[PDB]
Amino acid sequence: KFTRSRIPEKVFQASPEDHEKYGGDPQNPHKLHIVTRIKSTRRRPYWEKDIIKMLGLEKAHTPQVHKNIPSVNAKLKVVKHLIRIKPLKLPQGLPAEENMSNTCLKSTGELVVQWHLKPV
Amino acid sequence: GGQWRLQQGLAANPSGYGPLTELPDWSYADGRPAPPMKGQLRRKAERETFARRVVLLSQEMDAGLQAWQLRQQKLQEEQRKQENALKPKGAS
Amino acid sequence: TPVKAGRLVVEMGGRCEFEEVQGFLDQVAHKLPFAAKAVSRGTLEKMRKDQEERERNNQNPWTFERIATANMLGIRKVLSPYDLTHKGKYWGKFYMPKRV
Amino acid sequence: RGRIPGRQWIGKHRRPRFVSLRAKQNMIRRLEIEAENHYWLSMPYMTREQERGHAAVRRREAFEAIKAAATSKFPPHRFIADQLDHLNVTKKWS
Amino acid sequence: SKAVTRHRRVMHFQRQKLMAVTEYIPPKPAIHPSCLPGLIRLLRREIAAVFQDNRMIAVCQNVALSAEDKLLMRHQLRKHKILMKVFPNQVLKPFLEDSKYQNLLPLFVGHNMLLVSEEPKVKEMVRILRTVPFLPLLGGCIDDTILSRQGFINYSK
RNA sequence: ACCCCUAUACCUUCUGCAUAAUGAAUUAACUAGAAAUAACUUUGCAAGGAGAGCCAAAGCUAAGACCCCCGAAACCAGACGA
RNA sequence: CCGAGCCUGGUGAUAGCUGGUUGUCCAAGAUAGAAUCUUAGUUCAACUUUAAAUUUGCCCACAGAACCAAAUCCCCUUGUAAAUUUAACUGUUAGUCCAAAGAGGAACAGCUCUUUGGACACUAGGAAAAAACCUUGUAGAGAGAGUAAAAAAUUUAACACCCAUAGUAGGCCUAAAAGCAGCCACCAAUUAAGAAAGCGUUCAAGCUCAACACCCACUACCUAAAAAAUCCCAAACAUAUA
RNA sequence: UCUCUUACUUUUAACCAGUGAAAUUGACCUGCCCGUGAAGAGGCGGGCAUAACACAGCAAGACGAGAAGACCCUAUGGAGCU
RNA sequence: ACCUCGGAGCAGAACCCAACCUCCGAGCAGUACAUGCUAAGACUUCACCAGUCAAAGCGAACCUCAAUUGAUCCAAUAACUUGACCAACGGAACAAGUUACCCUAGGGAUAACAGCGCAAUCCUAUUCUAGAGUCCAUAUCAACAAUAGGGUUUACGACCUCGAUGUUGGAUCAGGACAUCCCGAUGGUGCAGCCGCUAUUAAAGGUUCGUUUGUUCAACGAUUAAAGUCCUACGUGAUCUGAGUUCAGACCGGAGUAAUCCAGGUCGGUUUCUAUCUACUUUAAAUUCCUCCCUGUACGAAAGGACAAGAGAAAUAAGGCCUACUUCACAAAGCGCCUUCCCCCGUAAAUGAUAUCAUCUCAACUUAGAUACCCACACCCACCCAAGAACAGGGUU
Ligand SMILES: C[NH+](C)c1cc(NC(=O)CNC(C)(C)C)c(O)c2c1C[C@H]1C[C@H]3[C@H]([NH+](C)C)C(O)=C(C(N)=O)C(=O)[C@@]3(O)C(O)=C1C2=O
Ligand SMILES: [Mg+2]
Ligand SMILES: [Mg+2]
Ligand SMILES: [Mg+2]
Ligand SMILES: [Mg+2]
Ligand SMILES: [Mg+2]
Ligand SMILES: [Mg+2]
Ligand SMILES: [Mg+2]
Ligand SMILES: [Mg+2]
Ligand SMILES: [Mg+2]
Ligand SMILES: [Mg+2]
Ligand SMILES: [Mg+2]
Ligand SMILES: [Mg+2]
Ligand SMILES: [Mg+2]
Ligand SMILES: [Mg+2]
Ligand SMILES: [Mg+2]
Ligand SMILES: [Mg+2]
Ligand SMILES: [Mg+2]
Ligand SMILES: [Mg+2]
Ligand SMILES: [Mg+2]
Ligand SMILES: [Mg+2]
Ligand SMILES: [Mg+2]
Ligand SMILES: [Mg+2]
Ligand SMILES: [Mg+2]
Ligand SMILES: [Mg+2]
Ligand SMILES: [Mg+2]
Ligand SMILES: [Mg+2]
Ligand SMILES: [Mg+2]
Ligand SMILES: [Mg+2]
Ligand SMILES: [Mg+2]
Ligand SMILES: [Mg+2]
Ligand SMILES: [Mg+2]
Ligand SMILES: [Mg+2]
Ligand SMILES: [Mg+2]
Ligand SMILES: [Mg+2]
Ligand SMILES: [Mg+2]
Ligand SMILES: [Mg+2]
Ligand SMILES: [Mg+2]
Ligand SMILES: [Mg+2]
Repeated sequence: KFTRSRIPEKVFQASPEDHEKYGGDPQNPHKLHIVTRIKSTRRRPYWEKDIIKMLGLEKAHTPQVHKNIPSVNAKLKVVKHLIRIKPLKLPQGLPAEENMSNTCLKSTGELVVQWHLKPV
Repeated sequence: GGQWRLQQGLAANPSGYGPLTELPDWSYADGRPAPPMKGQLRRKAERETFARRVVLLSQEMDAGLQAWQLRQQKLQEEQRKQENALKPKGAS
Repeated sequence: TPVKAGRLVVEMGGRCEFEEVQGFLDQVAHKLPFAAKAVSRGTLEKMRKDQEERERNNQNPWTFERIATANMLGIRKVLSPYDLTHKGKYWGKFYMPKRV
Repeated sequence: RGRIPGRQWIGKHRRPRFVSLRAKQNMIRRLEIEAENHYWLSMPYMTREQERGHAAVRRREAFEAIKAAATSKFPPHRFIADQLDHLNVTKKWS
Repeated sequence: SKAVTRHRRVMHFQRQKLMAVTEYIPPKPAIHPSCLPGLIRLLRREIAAVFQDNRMIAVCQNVALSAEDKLLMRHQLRKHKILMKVFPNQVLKPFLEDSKYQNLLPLFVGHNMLLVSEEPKVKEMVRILRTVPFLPLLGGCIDDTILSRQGFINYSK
């Protein structure tokens, strides 16, 4: 019968070769996930549809910020075949109140806090 | 050329967050800037909400980390408070 | 009598070598209801080390057992719960020795 | 001359379909995206004991907002201005 | 259909794609490794014997010589006290180049045989070789000097 | 205007109808959702309400708003028919 | 139109059965089951709809659920916003394929029966046409753009050359069984031949192999079909930088 | 009767003139092959064919027309008989 | 056959979970006589009804079992209580057969024919090499078993059709497949010849008349070169038949109290349609047998006895014509006459490499290996015609 799948922790242990394959330091882990739904919830079970609705990924190709905490990670572990997960990188730090209206997310996943629309 | 645009960092659709789609369409001939476009106002509002969400989650998790730190601090003070109130006697 | 794949059906020994039995043993094993083969101790060990060597030097980054156990792409919707232990080498009563 | 018995894609005898190069490449692309997901879920920030109660206040206040709305559901006011406004449908010049 | 059938069941197309992706890929060598770069000792004892003694050596070509004819030839040649040795070339040549009879070396090609004794008696060698006409007397040596068949005949007469 | 491209009439019935299942030539006209018990909404008055009778530990009074058409073979009564 | 005339009335007989049921626009909306003269129906539940009141509802951490597999139950966080109760009712309760675990049958069926999960009975693109397979859902106008799924690959069978006397018609059994009907042993001469591996003889006799020599070298890809009935079915193309 | 059918006449027939029905009919601008599909396609897919329009003939198809199947099953539907 | 209740599997681990699924049972017995009363909290057979456990308290003392069962009305009784194999077990207080004399409302939700699915059964091919064939697996046949294919049988399923898809055989006309019955070509033989057996290739052409039976079939008679196997809605009833089969009449045997019935026999029994659409309505190369000679030759001990080459004579099929015959008569016909022309591929050989031999070669290579018909074109009112339904066509000097 078809039922929910328990994914092994051996799957979710990273390896050094994976680390230089997708450069991310094990110490000082990244703080926020950029999660983007890249597949339909149709022809999928109702629990996966429910977890997509819980995570707020109803619209495809719309990035969303989630915490890098074990509970949110467990939800993403359930629904990992319909999404793309990237780390949220902050080159110029967290946005301030004076820089709230000039932000952009960009394709590389870097939340810049100054968007000028001018050439370098 | 979506993959090439992703490699250069300029989204994948050319109609996304670029100068071509985010600069004003027109302005008055005397030089007065046009009122802002509806799509650009909407997009700026969504980006504002996104950035406020980013700040809120980061500070909430930070506060959770220091709350755990001070909790553990109160834990090891209470195990380090282990002075015997009474000096042992008898067979000593 | 049920017979599963990888089970010796008959055993022979004595003061003989492989080819002598191998003739009529291939003759019988061709007539069996399933796929069968005349094997020796040496040939059975050789095929097992061959399968392990193919599994070791497989250059495909993706394997059936990795995808199935990690539930990659939601493939357990079209797989079976027995495929987690068969690892794609078995399909019904059929054994595919080319699968790694 | 060549017909599949019954319906094409159901039953004991089906029309065969074969895997093309682009179908294989599409699947391999999706496999790579999920290996990326595996890595980024493999690195967590906090632990469960550190996470235990960090958003309880915000979740509680969100639910109090929901309760406040669901309780404040109630009929609207009524207006002398609206009734005497309906008197205007016979407003003539002279 | 059941999960077990007497015929190969048609897979779900996603499972078929799964098998096609997870097929086995062998390692490819870069520059193709194919394109990349007993009896001898005992036979040395008897040849060392028959060249240290037995100073009449005669080389003949081993003509077919059907078994009754061969054995009867063996018997008159033994009645007249010579031996018929059959030693293979693959061990007899290297003994020649390291045992100084390199002038008798280029003669042991094809089927070969040795008429060998300690006594000179090339007279019935030549009469038995004239009784059987297809028998060449290829060559040999008498008293450690090389001699052709014209050698053998003027040492005879 | 055609030529190019897209495109398996409608209703009913059904698990599913382009179905080679049903009905229909077409026009005009005629031809098929009736109401109580309660509930809800809006008024009036209020420990009472209703122009007797009735109901009432906020109720009572008034209004609004909800329930189709065609079709058997038959059964009985009284006549009319050799 | 006599298995019981015809007419009128009761009569607008009755029909769990068929047919039909008339303006516009928007919204929510898909099937556990139990009883039943019941399985072509109905009532209750379940789901669904509306209106209210209230506070938790889904996802779930560790610990925990029995002796004789996939999973589930329970469940704090966390992610989210729904859930229960109260009031009032309809309708659905004749179900299809696919994946999985099974049962019946032929380890038949576009077969039948349960269970878990999809999709279909709702849109669009693809697999040729197309219900159920894959992609994708929330609605409009555009003579803009990035994509998802998405096009089947295979073509198989050459194998040596040359040579061969003989202890013996080894012994036993048999008329003979001689290497070769069946038994015991399996030594032994020549340089090198099994008391013989196939044939072949009533038995004999014969001819091939294993053996000398010979020599370049055993060259050794270890693989395998075909049929039906109107008329084959896109046209084609191995070679211009993913 | 048939082997094995032939010839003639009358009726019918076809043409001119007069009078003038019926069953049927969703709309039709109404092709062939193979495949598909509610499993037997004029209408779907791939190919092929293709100026338009009368008159006579044929009966392979339009699951052709007619009669809410004369068999079978169902109905808490009838009826006759024992 | 079953209908109610319980245990085990299916249903492996909270619960639940079906089949005319696989097994086992139940419709009580035994003890007690506080098996009294009362009452928080719960469980629940997926609803309800029904069912289940129980703290405390009063009063005493100091139930086992798995199912072991039956609602309401009503009846009995002073009361407490007690009443159905109501077993169709959520139970109507009490009612059987038969209908082909049948009727109605519906159903392709459901059977018969046909299509479709499937291939158990049926049919074929290969693989293996036991065995048979004096010896010899493989001239021929073939066990156990394996692989693959067909969709002709009997089923199985219930998907289209019950506001009709008319049915078995027969006539008429046949279209197609080849798994070939004859004719053609070839390989093997336990092939001397004649005959055979088996295999490869070949679907242009052909494949009879009768007696019994409704028969498909089957048997028999007489032939032939052969008297093929199938599919086509078991081809074909708006082209025909109606012998059979399953309407109303009747008889015999049997069954039943009877009505009536029999997957038994027998005699009789209405087969409608004026064609709207599609499609179609004149596409010249023919096969086979027999006779003679070859020839009593080849071959063979004899008995027997060819193949090629050639000549003739027919038969059928296609096309046409009336000189005679015959039906008949300005003519149409056959029973009469005339004409009728190509191959066809299985394999057998030569040279010759990969592999200095050899080798027919998915090596390069060599050999066995159509013409005919038609063809011009506003004389046209009208007449005639060997031309013709109308139209068209030919003649009118
Ligand atoms: C055609 N005939 C042989 C027939 C057959 C059957 N039965 C079948 O349907 C059988 N067909 C199978 C073989 C099952 C395919 C039949 O059932 C019938 C009939 C005949 C009819 C005659 C009817 C007749 N009318 C309608 C023309 C009539 O007026 C009378 C009468 N005597 O008054 C009838 O009897 C009649 O109505 C009738 O009963 C018939 C059939 O029932
Ligand atoms: Mg089909
Ligand atoms: Mg149906
Ligand atoms: Mg359709
Ligand atoms: Mg039609
Ligand atoms: Mg119909
Ligand atoms: Mg219709
Ligand atoms: Mg109907
Ligand atoms: Mg009645
Ligand atoms: Mg009278
Ligand atoms: Mg009515
Ligand atoms: Mg909606
Ligand atoms: Mg009932
Ligand atoms: Mg009913
Ligand atoms: Mg089904
Ligand atoms: Mg007229
Ligand atoms: Mg068709
Ligand atoms: Mg016509
Ligand atoms: Mg009807
Ligand atoms: Mg009923
Ligand atoms: Mg309950
Ligand atoms: Mg107590
Ligand atoms: Mg009952
Ligand atoms: Mg009951
Ligand atoms: Mg009768
Ligand atoms: Mg009727
Ligand atoms: Mg049938
Ligand atoms: Mg034998
Ligand atoms: Mg069914
Ligand atoms: Mg019908
Ligand atoms: Mg009809
Ligand atoms: Mg009809
Ligand atoms: Mg053939
Ligand atoms: Mg028929
Ligand atoms: Mg017809
Ligand atoms: Mg009748
Ligand atoms: Mg009569
Ligand atoms: Mg007729
Ligand atoms: Mg038509």
